[PDB]
Amino acid sequence: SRVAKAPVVVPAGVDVKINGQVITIKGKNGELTRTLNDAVEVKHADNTLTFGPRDGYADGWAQAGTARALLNSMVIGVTEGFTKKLQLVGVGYRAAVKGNVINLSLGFSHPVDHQLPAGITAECPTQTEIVLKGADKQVIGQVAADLRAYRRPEPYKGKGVRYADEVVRTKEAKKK
Amino acid sequence: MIGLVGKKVGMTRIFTEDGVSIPVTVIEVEANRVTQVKDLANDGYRAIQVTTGAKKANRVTKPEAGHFAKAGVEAGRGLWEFRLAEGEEFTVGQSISVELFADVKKVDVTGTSKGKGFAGTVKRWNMAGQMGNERVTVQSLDVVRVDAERNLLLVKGAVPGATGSDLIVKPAVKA
Amino acid sequence: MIQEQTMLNVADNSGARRVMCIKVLGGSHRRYAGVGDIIKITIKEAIPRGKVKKGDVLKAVVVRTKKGVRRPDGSVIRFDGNACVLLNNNSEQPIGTRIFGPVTRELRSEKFMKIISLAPEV
RNA sequence: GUGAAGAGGGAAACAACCCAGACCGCCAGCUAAGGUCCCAAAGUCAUGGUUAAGUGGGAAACGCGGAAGAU
RNA sequence: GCCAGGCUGUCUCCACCCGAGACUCAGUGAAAUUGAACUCGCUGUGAAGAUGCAGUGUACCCGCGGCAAGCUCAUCACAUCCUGGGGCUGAAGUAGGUCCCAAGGGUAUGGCUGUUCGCCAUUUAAAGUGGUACGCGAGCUGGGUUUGUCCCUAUCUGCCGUGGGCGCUGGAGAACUGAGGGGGGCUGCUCCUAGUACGAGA
RNA sequence: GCUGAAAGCAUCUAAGCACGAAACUUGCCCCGAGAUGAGUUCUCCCUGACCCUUUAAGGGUCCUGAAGGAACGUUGAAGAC
Repeated sequence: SRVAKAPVVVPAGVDVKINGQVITIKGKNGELTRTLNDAVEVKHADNTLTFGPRDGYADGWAQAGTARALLNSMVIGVTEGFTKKLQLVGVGYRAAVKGNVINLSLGFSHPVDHQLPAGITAECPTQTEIVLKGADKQVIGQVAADLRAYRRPEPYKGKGVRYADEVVRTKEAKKK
Repeated sequence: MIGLVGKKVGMTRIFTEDGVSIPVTVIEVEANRVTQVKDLANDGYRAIQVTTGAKKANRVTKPEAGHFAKAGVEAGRGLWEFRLAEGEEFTVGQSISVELFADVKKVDVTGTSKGKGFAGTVKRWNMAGQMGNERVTVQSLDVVRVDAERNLLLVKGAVPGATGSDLIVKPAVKA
Repeated sequence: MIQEQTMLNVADNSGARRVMCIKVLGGSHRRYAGVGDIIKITIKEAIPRGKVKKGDVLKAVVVRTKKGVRRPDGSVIRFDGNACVLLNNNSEQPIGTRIFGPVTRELRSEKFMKIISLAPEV
């Protein structure tokens, strides 16, 4: 409700098309499409994107707010892109990257290889630091979550894969 | 690479240079002629119907004679199917040698075990039944020796069927 | 080989003369035991200060089998009787430093590296 | 009151549950209980409400829960 | 009247062989029972476990070979003993305590009882609870109780294997896709990771 | 578990929206079109005549007897038959 009443400013270089319920956004990174729920109406609103809940839907306000948030994220992605940083805390944790596959070794007897969805670029400024660039927040988040699931942040040393803007808690045995 | 039908001849132990003689069953695999090709368009699935051996003129029924003439193959004592590996089909009248099994190292042997007489209630249900002469496939058998110029195959262990019994050897799909 | 209530000979200076099997280990609900298998035996007759007293319960291993055992080359080495040497769960090193009769070449196991030294007769 | 000594219809079956006392016959119609999605004959019938859980299609005392039932 | 010893498939496990039956060929051929049988399973009711009443599913018609449901042999629910995962934990890890789910699989040998049950020794991952008239006497010893021939053609229902007739649409010989059904899916040890992560140390 | 409120925080889900237990099923192999829903593929044989009726999924007569099977013998590592 409150979040919905907030048109999102679309910067230059981003093209937005509203084909019925479908929203197609284009920018520097590439094409993006997203079928919007029918419970909210979206108009072009040049330089903005106004959302209006459809009459007859009790969930209209939350749907409109979520759609506005998703469109804002897509606009921010296409215009500049989304970047995520992941650190590998621990001795011997390598983050070799080649092609469209990220290879990791977090104490397993076998390497853990994760496939990179199209449109996602992986870079290694440092061997223990891995940076993902992607136009869509969902894809980069999913790949980062898949990488993190291989080795959970160990809650005794805070090892494994961690996000740059995430706080990792750790603890030690009380007395024994 | 693809299944071949052969005939059991005997089983022995092949003495290795290191004194590790292995039980080997001997299969004579004559060049099996691909009588027909079953494709998706006509037969609904990929496979080849093949034969081998020779049939007596009296033993060959005229329908079978025409079938072989269309296939362009010598009348073999039996016909069998072989499902392809979705790689490619074979041509009518093609004879398949044993070189395909020369580089497999793992095969499965399907055959009919030696027949046994009346299996009473105690032997079957512990009504009566019977044992033997049943087509079963023993899996995970590694070929020991292959001789293409002699059409000789030695396979580890034991296989169903007595001397002269027809059997099939297929790639060891199961591991 | 061994079965239920088997009669085993003795091939060590521990003083045992007649050893009788009681239980079979090396597999749940197992039937028999082999030469390279651990068996459960007790003693029936002991010297005045034999290391084993009647009713003892301790492990053992068969060194010679009346039934005979096979080899990869087809050898079926067999002996006139079943000979067994007692072993302990702790301090596996048997007390007997001398073994009567020859032994086969299957004693190359991890724990049987100290027995191959004994038995000078092959 | 019924059976005993009353047939028949309904309750899926069923003698004590509801309707209903068979002279015989005729390929007609109207009712009693019970039904009108079908099996199986009839409204997938009109209006005012409860039901989101197949509770209907089994359950007390007690603060919708209580609720666990037979190859 | 008791003890010690040698002594055999009584058994682990039974494997083969020798003579008569069990099966067929040619002939003799009686029985107990019989109202008539076009004699299925499951759920529910019924003078109370239904081949015959209400609902539902399967099954071409008729023969030959018997274990017998009418100690051996098993079947079904989890309301779980284990294999077990998952929440909580007074869970640092192994190891555990409570609870939710899981029946796919397993769920002993001896000494006292006739014993179900019950006590003790030895192992495993456990040596589970109940229904089937503690399931099973026209299957088996009667051990106590409760007529020690443990009686009554295995006549007929159900049961697997294999046959004779018939249709797949003119007939016939071959190779098969496959709707569906069946079987089992267990588990110990060592080696590199590694005396490694973690862990103040252990 | 990536963004994430409604309910300026938070949250497994309300919108976008991902892995995963030996628990279940395919996958391992056997029987299986009596599966009456009676299935798919290959090959082979028959290419005559006449008469009558209640005139049509009709009947009868002479000739013909194809492929295949069974009939019988040797018999089998096939079988009680």
